[PDB]
Amino acid sequence: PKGKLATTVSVGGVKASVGGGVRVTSAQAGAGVDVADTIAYTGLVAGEAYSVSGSLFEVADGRTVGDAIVTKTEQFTASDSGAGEWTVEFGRVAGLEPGKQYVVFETATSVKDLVDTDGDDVPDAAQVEKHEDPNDASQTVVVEE
Ligand SMILES: [Ca+2]
Repeated sequence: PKGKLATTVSVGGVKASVGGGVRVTSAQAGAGVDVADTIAYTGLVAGEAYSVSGSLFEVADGRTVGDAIVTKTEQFTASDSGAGEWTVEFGRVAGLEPGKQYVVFETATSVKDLVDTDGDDVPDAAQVEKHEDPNDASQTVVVEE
């Protein structure tokens, strides 16, 4: 099993655009904003449960800065095809700062062992797929100054 995650962050129901992120006003940041993330997954094991942890990180100069602003973990089930979409809802996120940018990272970890890593034909490790791209605009929230 070898899969891929793609992510698209959403704020106030606005999806980050492929080349544009999603913008929030300084006042909205101060009030708190509802953040969600849609994970497009492929090559997961059909019908299997995955523990998905998402983090929102401050990003500057192409790196995450400090500990995540928020983290959320929940369980999802993979579609019958092993490909599909899951939506993580972070709730209202506070403390995003004017003029700063934030990025969503996601990691999916199968509840069951599904990967043979030593070659004895027995599954010994979870399938783990992750999307942790600090420069991915589709995962990026930008707060106006
Ligand atoms: Ca093995």
